Amino acid sequence: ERLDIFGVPIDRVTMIQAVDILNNFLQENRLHIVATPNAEIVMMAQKDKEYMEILNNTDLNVPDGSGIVFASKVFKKPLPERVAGFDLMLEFIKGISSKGVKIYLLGAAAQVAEQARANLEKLYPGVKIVGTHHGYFTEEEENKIIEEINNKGAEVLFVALGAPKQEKWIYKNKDKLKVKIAMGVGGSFDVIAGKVK
Ligand SMILES: CC(=O)N[C@H]1[C@@H](OP(=O)(O)OP(=O)(O)OC[C@H]2O[C@@H](n3ccc(=O)[nH]c3=O)[C@H](O)[C@@H]2O)O[C@H](CO)[C@@H](O)[C@@H]1O
Repeated sequence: ERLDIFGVPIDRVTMIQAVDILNNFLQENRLHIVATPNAEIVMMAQKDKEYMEILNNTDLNVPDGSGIVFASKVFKKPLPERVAGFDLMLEFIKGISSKGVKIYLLGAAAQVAEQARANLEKLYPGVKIVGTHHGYFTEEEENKIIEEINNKGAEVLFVALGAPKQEKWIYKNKDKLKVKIAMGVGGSFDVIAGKVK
């Protein structure tokens, strides 16, 4: 059940339902692209044709913030509840930390993804974070990074490059990445590492 909020399909999910969908994606041997659009992303999509095509080709668009939920009141079946994409990422990580699911952290300025990894290992002990890399890489570094992601057998890839850059990166490389879930997480690395509020 999806809502066409100005071209952008938003899945009518609650935080519990969104986490169950991601856990089911881990059982399917194929790449699933996950996005968490907020009202600002919907406005960006209006001016960016490429981003709009990407948002209509993702496996799951979880709504982000109160804004998009307020705007959905125009529909016959509005969005069930306010869902924060940051909270979705931590709830998802909380569940798979005990199951030993391999995670890769790509994105943020130098050392932020290593600091986030350290903090995640303190919050959810047993989390398997197989690798990290900053999001200011060159094409030559990108080649080594995709090989590291695939060869380390990572199942979940969090891309912290900001929107639309993270979606555009995941989509450009969908045929190269051998992970089960690739999700754009924006500035969540700065928040987890403690760089930002
Ligand atoms: C409100 C919203 O949802 N969208 C904002 C944002 O999303 P978003 O808030 O995700 O964008 P930011 O650029 O502020 O977040 C980028 C994050 O990725 C990292 N980083 C950034 C760039 C890069 O090349 N590599 C990298 O690793 C940063 O260190 C940070 O952790 O996108 C645009 C920035 O272009 C803004 O105009 C939008 O208002």
